[PDB]
Amino acid sequence: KVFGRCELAAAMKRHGLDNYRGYSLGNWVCAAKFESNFNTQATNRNTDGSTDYGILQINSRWWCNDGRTPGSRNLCNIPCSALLSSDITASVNCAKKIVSDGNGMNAWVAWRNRCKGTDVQAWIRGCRL
Ligand code: NA
Repeated sequence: KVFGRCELAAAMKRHGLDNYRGYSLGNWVCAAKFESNFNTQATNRNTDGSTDYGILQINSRWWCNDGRTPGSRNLCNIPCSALLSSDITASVNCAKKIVSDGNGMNAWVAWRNRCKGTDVQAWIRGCRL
């Protein structure tokens, strides 16, 4: 599913992301935009052989099982296919683990390069929240 901006904000808020580990809701929407274009089915293969999946481009080396990533962990205890669904639950609950890990939202490179330090409340402006 390709979300609308405010539709995703609302969904993110419903799953408890607004101010999760202190990151305002706009940070999460911004990260989603630039990681996936709001497209739950987004997949991208990396040079190391891991793949990143879903709206929040969660990585196979550490967080989900895809069967083709050697020596990898599955720290979210999910098949990576769970991360492509129109229901964002598994993506959100895995992302809560990731942001907890110690580097905060810096884990999402596109957050660090395109959202960190910017006016991220613009991402939620206009929405009925
Ligand atoms: Na894995």
